[PDB]
Amino acid sequence: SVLQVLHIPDERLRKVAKPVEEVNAEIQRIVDDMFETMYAEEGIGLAATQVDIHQRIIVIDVSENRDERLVLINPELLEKSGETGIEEGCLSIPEQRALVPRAEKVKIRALDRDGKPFELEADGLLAICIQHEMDHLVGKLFMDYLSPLKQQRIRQKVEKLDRL
Ligand SMILES: CCCC[C@H](CN(O)C=O)C(=O)N[C@H](C(=O)N(C)C)C(C)(C)C
Ligand code: NI
Repeated sequence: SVLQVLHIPDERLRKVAKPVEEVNAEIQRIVDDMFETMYAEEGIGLAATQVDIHQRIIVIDVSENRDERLVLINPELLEKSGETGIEEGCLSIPEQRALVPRAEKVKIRALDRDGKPFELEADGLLAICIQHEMDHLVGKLFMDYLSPLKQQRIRQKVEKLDRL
C-alpha cells in the first residue's frame, strides 16, 4: 500500500522515533509500503516518521535506474568525516530545495529487512541521503539548518501549495 506522506508544519514530523524492537512481518510490511510510497512519490529515500510511523526505519534507493533497494532498521552512525552539501529536497517540504552541510563520508551499522545486522560505509549521494533520513528519525528537517528568514519563506511556499 501507498501511505500518506506528512508535510510541514505537521508536528508529527518532529517526533522522535523508537527503535524497532523486533523485525517481524508487521515490520516487513511497513518496509514494503515505504518502498511503494517512495517510488510512488519519486524520492530516493524515506523515513518511517514521514508516514506517521515512529520507529527507526528507513528505505533507500539512490540508484539511477531505481533498482537498488536499501533498508536500514535501527541504524547507528559509527564514524563520519569530511563536509559536503547538495541542494536537497524533501517529500515533507514539497518543491523546496536547499544546500545543507553534511559529512562527506559515513559508516553505519543497521539491520536489514531480515533483521540481520550489517555495516556500511558510504559517500557521495548515498551518505548525504542516509544523513537526511536519520535526521527525520529525530524530528529534524533540512530547513532547520537554515536561516529563520529562509525558513519562513519555505513554510509559506509549502502552505500555498497544499492549499491548491
Ligand atoms: C538527500 C536525500 C533526499 C531524500 C528526499 C525524500 N525525503 O524527504 C526523504 O526524507 C528526496 O528524494 N529528495 C529528492 C532530492 O532532493 N534529490 C536530490 C534526489 C527530490 C527532491 C528530487 C524528491
Ligand atoms: Ni526528507
